Amino acid sequence: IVGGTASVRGEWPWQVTLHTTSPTQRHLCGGSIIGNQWILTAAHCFYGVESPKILRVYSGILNQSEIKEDTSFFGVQEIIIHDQYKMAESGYDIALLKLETTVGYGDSQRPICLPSKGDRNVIYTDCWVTGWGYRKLRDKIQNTLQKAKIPLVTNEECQKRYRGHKITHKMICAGYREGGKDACKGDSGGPLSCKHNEVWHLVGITSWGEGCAQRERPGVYTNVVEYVDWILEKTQAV
Ligand SMILES: COC(=O)Nc1ccc2c(c1)NC(=O)CCCC[C@H](NC(=O)/C=C/c1cc(Cl)ccc1-n1cnnn1)c1nc-2c[nH]1
Repeated sequence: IVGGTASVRGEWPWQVTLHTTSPTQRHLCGGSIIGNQWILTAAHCFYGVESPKILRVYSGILNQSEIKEDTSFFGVQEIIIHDQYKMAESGYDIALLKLETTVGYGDSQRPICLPSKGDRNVIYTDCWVTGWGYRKLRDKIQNTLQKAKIPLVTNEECQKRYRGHKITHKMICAGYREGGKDACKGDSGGPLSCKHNEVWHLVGITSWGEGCAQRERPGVYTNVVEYVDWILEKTQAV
């Protein structure tokens, strides 16, 4: 996260750190708890991930230093990538992790509500991007979870900012015209959380941008409201 500040413990209890174990253990991506055995994240996080056996989901983490060999995690039973996914820049950048065991909800770990299909028209004015990602292009994963408040950008304005790309309504953009605050390397897969009527909603999934926090280059997020039926298809299968 660029231009962000340290989160407080329990502030974003749906935020997870997804680690890979191959060749050595390290943070791979962010993710969000959306159900008691479900993590919503970005499809591009699994580039070159041949098996769910190398994945570890850690919830209730503020500091990466809380994670050692003796730290409990959730194993991943299954990786579900959207069928239409090709690359982050073309959209459908969404995946679900079915966990091997159930998350016990509490003040340190609980789900974030999915946006309502009826609320596709609501204007979100209190949106925050969170993660342990870089503070600038050439940096390192941060110990403490960071947060940055960022305004949503219309599809029309985002399309003007990305000449040569096709910014669809299945993407949602966020950033200041002047730049300064954004997601960066290591934040992808994490949430873009917006508070509306005292309830937090998972509005976006950190996906891509041209550089980090650049002037007139908003961050591009998967527009979660457009995938609510796909999520229910995969999580509520009979
Ligand atoms: C010690 O552990 C370690 O260093 N781990 C570690 C470090 C870095 C990584 C990573 C793991 N994950 C990946 O490479 C897979 C995942 C690969 C893509 C991922 N993309 C982002 O996270 C976000 C991009 C992004 C999103 C928005 Cl909204 C705006 C600007 C963006 N950027 C443009 N340029 N940079 N960012 C990434 N992640 C990493 C490097 N790239």
